[PDB]
Amino acid sequence: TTTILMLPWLGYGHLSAFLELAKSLSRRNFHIYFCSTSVNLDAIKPKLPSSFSDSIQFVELHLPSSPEFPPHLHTTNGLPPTLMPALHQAFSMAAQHFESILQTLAPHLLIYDSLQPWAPRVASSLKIPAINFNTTGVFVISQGLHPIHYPHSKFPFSEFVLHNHWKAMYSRTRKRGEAFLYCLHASCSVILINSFRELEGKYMDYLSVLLNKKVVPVGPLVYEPNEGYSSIKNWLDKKEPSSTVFVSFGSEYFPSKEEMEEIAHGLEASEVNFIWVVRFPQGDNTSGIEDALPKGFLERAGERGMVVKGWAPQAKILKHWSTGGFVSHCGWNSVMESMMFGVPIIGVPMHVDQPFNAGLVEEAGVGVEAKRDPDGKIQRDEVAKLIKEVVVEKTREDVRKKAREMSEILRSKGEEKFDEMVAEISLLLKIEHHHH
Ligand SMILES: C[C@@H](CC[C@@H](O[C@@H]1O[C@H](CO[C@@H]2O[C@@H](CO)[C@@H](O)[C@H](O)[C@H]2O)[C@@H](O)[C@H](O)[C@H]1O)C(C)(C)O)[C@@H]1CC[C@@]2(C)[C@@H]3CC=C4[C@@H](CC[C@H](O[C@@H]5O[C@@H](CO)[C@@H](O)[C@H](O)[C@H]5O)C4(C)C)[C@]3(C)[C@@H](O)C[C@]12C
Ligand SMILES: C[C@@H](CC[C@@H](O[C@@H]1O[C@H](CO[C@@H]2O[C@@H](CO)[C@@H](O)[C@H](O)[C@H]2O)[C@@H](O)[C@H](O)[C@H]1O)C(C)(C)O)[C@@H]1CC[C@@]2(C)[C@@H]3CC=C4[C@@H](CC[C@H](O[C@@H]5O[C@@H](CO)[C@@H](O)[C@H](O)[C@H]5O)C4(C)C)[C@]3(C)[C@@H](O)C[C@]12C
Ligand SMILES: O=c1ccn([C@@H]2O[C@H](COP(=O)(O)OP(=O)(O)O)[C@@H](O)[C@H]2O)c(=O)[nH]1
Repeated sequence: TTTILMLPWLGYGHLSAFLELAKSLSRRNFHIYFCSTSVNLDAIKPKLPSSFSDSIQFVELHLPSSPEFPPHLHTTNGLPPTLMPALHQAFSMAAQHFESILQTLAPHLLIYDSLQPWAPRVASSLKIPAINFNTTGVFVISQGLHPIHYPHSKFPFSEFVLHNHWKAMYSRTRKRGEAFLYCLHASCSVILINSFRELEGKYMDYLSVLLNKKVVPVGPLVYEPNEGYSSIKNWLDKKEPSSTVFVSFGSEYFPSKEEMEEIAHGLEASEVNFIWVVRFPQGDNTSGIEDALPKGFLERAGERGMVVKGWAPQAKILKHWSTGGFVSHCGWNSVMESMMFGVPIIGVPMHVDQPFNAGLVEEAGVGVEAKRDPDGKIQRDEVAKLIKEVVVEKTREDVRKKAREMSEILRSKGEEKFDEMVAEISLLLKIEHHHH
């Protein structure tokens, strides 16, 4: 039996994609060692059915710990944004423990995420083949990589233009980009990517050309589940079909009080029904739902609005018939889920790869992006406008139509989605066994 150790990045969204990939390799007669911090393994084990206990084994990775950076903060999930540099640094310092795990378990293959250049380095030193699995899309990577080589040539196939807010943000930055691209470039033989050709095919081909690496799509990797929901469904069941937006900014972003004000006033002016997940970082004692929102906002919204604190059953909400839209930060898993369930996206991207994802959503026609003003600020009138058009007044039915067509395409895919990955792993291991 071929054994695979998988090392995701310490983000819930990355962990989620890695587990869905682990299940698929499970079903193709691979044994999976799933390695992350204990706080991350605690958050992900509930998502793994008991049927995989003999196929998927969780392995603990130790990060350096301090009373001020204790193990329960060894994740991006709810992490204070000012601790994100410490988490990246602590993660790199787990290379020694990672090497000892590889020597103890001696897996035949390492599948590693895009945010740990030390991981392929440790694997090569132990003569273990290592493959990058990139849990996000193609579009960002190629849109970012093209202007470095061809600053005077227009990006092919797209009309997307990056807003000056993110062009300044990503102008330290060089070091993180070089680290990110290294984990793709150093992958052996192929890069596995969490995307599908119906959405990004021509960008996958172009990226393979820019990187001089073979790119293998592993498809949309969407988790589908089988306390919170009961109360929420009772509220949603009283609404009209396709009348309600879900509002979420992911697992590792906390909008500013001023950003929340623009989102809230946009929801108010649109008169839509809404369910809004409001989260606070793990150390915040000073913040609350009423304080975080404009005064009187929820009493003006009345029964049109519901605020969920902490965490919501995102997939179940997106699948409810009353959901007509998704006001989302356009994290990659959120985008894949919304297409899988046929829900139009109202893009409010925030940072990293989200502004690119929003561009791709807009280009694919399965959603619309709320544009920021020239200074990079979210605009309550743009949010209200798009919710009105897409959900309330329904003058943008092309977006619903194309999202539903995309969901039928995705629902039609099966385990053949993983044939190309499995054949490339097979070939790589057969070749590396000869070279010893
Ligand atoms: C800096 C370098 C890796 C950084 C890495 O540096 C490596 O680090 C290793 C050591 O690892 C460290 O040591 C460990 C322990 O030992 C750990 O402790 C620790 O964590 C770990 O960091 C060393 O062994 C390596 O020697 C060293 O390079 C770090 C420091 C992050 O790691 C990164 C990797 C990606 C990269 C390699 C690019 C991607 C691909 C391309 C080139 C441009 C030229 C090519 O593009 C083509 O050409 C164009 C025109 O030219 C187009 O025309 C054409 O379309 C296009 O196709 C092409 C394909 C090569 C890059 C854009 C290039 O710009 C430099 C890039 C960012
Ligand atoms: C293609 C790359 C530009 C390449 C170019 O980078 C630019 O190059 C410019 C000039 O480069 C110099 O000149 C050239 C020619 O002149 C070279 O020849 C020369 O070698 C070089 O020195 C610099 O001016 C710029 O500063 C520099 O950005 C190179 C490297 C080729 O250089 C572009 C730029 C922005 C980028 C780097 C992203 C922004 C930030 C993030 C990553 C995703 C992963 C990371 O986000 C993580 O993921 C989250 C989870 O999703 C969080 O959980 C987690 O916490 C978070 O950390 C993080 C922070 C890295 C990106 C979204 C990544 O998807 C693609 C990236 C678009
Ligand atoms: O209240 C919430 C917020 C997020 N999620 C899940 O957390 C993941 C977020 O991943 P994404 O890539 O969209 O954004 P990230 O949090 O990584 O920035 C998705 O699978 C969501 O379904 C959820 O279930 N409930």
